[PDB]
Amino acid sequence: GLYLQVGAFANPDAAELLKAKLSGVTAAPVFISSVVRNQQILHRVRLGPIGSADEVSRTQDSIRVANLGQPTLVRP
Repeated sequence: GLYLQVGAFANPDAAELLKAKLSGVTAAPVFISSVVRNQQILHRVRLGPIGSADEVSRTQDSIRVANLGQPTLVRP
């Protein structure tokens, strides 16, 4: 499956907020993957697995319509 990342935040409330908003625009699973980067925690907001490239493109479109960020492909 294919995955998108929509934002990455130092503040977990901001990541959780984006996750909640994304649930209103896609049916794909939305999740936070938190990692240590540059001596801090980075909370990455991701969605997937998406079953096709065409669904990825339409999901990117929906995220932009909702003004929720710049969705980019990622490989966990």
